[PDB]
Amino acid sequence: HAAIDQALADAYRRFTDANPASQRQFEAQARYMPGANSRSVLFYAPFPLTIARGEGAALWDADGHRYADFIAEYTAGVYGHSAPEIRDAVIEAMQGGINLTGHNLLEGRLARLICERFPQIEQLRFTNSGTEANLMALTAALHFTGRRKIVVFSGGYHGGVLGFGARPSPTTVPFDFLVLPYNDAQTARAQIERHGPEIAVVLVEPMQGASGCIPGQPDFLQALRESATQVGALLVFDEVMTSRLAPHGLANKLGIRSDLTTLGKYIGGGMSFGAFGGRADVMALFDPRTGPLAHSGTFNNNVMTMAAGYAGLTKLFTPEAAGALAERGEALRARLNALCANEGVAMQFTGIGSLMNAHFVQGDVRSSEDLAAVDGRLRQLLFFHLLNEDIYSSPRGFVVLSLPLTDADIDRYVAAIGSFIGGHGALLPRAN
Amino acid sequence: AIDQALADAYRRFTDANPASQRQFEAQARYMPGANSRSVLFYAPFPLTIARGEGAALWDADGHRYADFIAEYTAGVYGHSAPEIRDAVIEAMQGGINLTGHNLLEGRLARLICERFPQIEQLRFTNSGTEANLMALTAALHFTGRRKIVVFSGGYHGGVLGFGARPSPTTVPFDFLVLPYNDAQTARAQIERHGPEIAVVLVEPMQGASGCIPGQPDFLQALRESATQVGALLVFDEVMTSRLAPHGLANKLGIRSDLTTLGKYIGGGMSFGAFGGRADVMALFDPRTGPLAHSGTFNNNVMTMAAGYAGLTKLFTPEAAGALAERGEALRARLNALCANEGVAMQFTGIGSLMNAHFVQGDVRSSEDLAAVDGRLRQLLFFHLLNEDIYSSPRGFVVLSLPLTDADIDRYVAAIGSFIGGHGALLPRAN
Ligand SMILES: Cc1ncc(COP(=O)(O)O)c(CNOCC(=O)O)c1O
Ligand SMILES: Cc1ncc(COP(=O)(O)O)c(CNOCC(=O)O)c1O
Repeated sequence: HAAIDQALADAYRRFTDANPASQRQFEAQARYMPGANSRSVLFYAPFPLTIARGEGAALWDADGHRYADFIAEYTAGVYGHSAPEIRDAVIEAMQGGINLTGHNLLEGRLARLICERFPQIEQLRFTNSGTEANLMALTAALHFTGRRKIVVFSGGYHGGVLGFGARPSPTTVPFDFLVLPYNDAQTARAQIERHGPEIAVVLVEPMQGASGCIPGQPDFLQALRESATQVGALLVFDEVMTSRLAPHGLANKLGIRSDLTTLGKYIGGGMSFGAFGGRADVMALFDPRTGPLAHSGTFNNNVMTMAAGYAGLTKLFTPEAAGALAERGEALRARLNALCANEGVAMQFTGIGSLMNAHFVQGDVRSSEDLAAVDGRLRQLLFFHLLNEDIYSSPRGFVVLSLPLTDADIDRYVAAIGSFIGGHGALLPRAN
Repeated sequence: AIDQALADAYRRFTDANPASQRQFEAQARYMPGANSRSVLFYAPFPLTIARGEGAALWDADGHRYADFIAEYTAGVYGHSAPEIRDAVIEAMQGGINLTGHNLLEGRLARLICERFPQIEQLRFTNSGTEANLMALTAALHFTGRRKIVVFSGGYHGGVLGFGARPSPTTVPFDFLVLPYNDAQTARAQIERHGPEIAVVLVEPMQGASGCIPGQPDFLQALRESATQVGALLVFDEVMTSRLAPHGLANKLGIRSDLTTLGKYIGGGMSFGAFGGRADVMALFDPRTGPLAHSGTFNNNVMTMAAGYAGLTKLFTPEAAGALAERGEALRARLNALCANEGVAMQFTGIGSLMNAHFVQGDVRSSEDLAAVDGRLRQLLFFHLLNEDIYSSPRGFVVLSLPLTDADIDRYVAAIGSFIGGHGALLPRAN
């Protein structure tokens, strides 16, 4: 314990001494934004690195350190940092004029493409973020059903004002939430049945992202579909992260159909983006000719997003590319798990396809409860260790593949995990 | 008579725009009513906009219009400003989706804090809606209270709209909805529910309800009562921040605890911000504060670059003031014209923002407009299209930097022709 404290203090010091420009920048920025910060996930102690430049799957900090990027804008940056297909589409759109203040020539074609790639989406609308998409989805479900109660799950993350521990987070909007255990099929069935008439919607990630890439089990997710249908509630799949996991998203891979689906991240080509869609009869609430619900938002249909999204999905992150990237991720996750098992350490990587997360526990991880006892200092040691090995990762150990990452890049990550185990044998919890 | 005039307008508009009609029918398949943003829809179908340059727009059928709506105040720079485009290209060449603190966000944060000194610290969001949601969340946690005072006709974003009651799309916070520009009801209700009230949220001029200025005595009553009671005052200046060199609140000399921003501040890119008192913003300091606020595109280099470029090179404080003066002169001409012709018609608002209304007398709240014949607005809208003017269905008129004095003359002229050709349909003054 005292040895871990000491290794961490050493990590902080080396990180500090090697990054004076990032420190200077942090001090200066702290005057105008709380903790110099506009986005909580980007902050880490002692201070976060300022990123100066990006190209392909490479990033450079303010002090000129070059890293292989293994976080890729928290799944939004699947195209890498400098894709010409994206840039040229944005440029052409700007030359056509921006802020066009009307229905445009670009939105319809992106909407079509999305509905075709995700056939469970009969109609959709665009929002400016995943947080907005989920808000609008929940708003629609409450009005469509005439009910107020929303079922969500422990560890669930659905945006800036829609996060949950065992209870709603301090920033979570005061909808009537019923928070149930993730991957507990029996409790879900019972609680949904018991409160049937009150439940407007069951909102769930098919794999939880923020909580640590925790796959939703077949039985649990089928139970949610059956229970919701039973009591007359809408099932909403949050596929903001999860849609990239297979050629047509994770829900379709699993064979489960939700009433509504929310999207975000990469679908806007790396531009600000969200969307909510599903059954045409639910979406009809927003049909301005006949529906009772209004949904405005200044930048909903902006030409930059509309252009960059269509370019990205058609030229780069195609359904086939999504399958192929998922294959690489599975291969990677298997190598990492075999390594951890072989070295006898209480360490694993959980996830699906091109998304995984480091965890310092032995055994099956089925919910965030299984990670409650974990020593958070261990994640930090790994993060700083990866920086030393020219790898830019997430503080939470969230590993995210992007298209430009080479097989050699992947090898470097595996080697870095290996050197981490071998350097910290005295410090890491044992498997048994 | 009005029914027939409206049917004729629909016919004329339909026949002149078949490509827009065809685009609409095809788009209706994948988006409800072909639509992703409600304000953009109007009957019988909305124009598809194909191109923009300066303060000009082209529809799918090739018509060129002078632009008098300008992305609902967001498009203050026009549709093709080189300073914005060059700044965005520059940022893209340095790489996008940078996944961390970057070199551009601090410049823009400092700029906002300096130009709007009521903002000591801020955080960026992806829209005005998020900014308002985050500010409300901050206020509730800071005060430890639940009740939120808002005003009828108030619009604060997609899930924060109010008539006399919250709109069906509004998040179920504990809202107390009060009449706009009613100082006596505001004072009595705020004191009655004092210890429960975390926050008073108000636009210093209501936008969506029809450019209705908040009266000084009313807005001061809000500041006074909020302070008296221990509630935070939040000014929603998403629209209103453009109205003076340092925003409307500063023009009026009133200081809110928090301010929300949006629209043009991100240079034409997706943008929102909330900020104010450093001690309230401390709740979000990741080092010591209990509140978390992520959001993947919050600090994106595109927005950071365009925002800084627009605010330093184009829509400077001086430019904001000059545009407001041109707006004041336009509104005065329009009101003189309407009074001249004896019609029950007027333009309300401040500076570069105004709104057509078919009533006589003082417009103080949405109640004053409840009984207006909506067909007159449509008639005006279609008439302006005929005169190659692109405005909003609701009669919202928005100035932008590239609009020439000759463009503005055309707008006045077109209202003149509107009055003179529809004199038999318009309500009379007195
Ligand atoms: C005072 C005020 N606050 C907040 C807002 C919300 O800002 P945003 O649309 O960026 O969420 C708006 C306007 N939002 O406009 C809708 C549209 O033009 O489609 C607003 O007027
Ligand atoms: C399942 C899910 N839904 C919704 C969201 C929220 O989407 P958005 O951040 O676009 O509001 C997220 C992730 N948002 O990440 C925060 C950040 O990277 O700063 C998400 O994982």
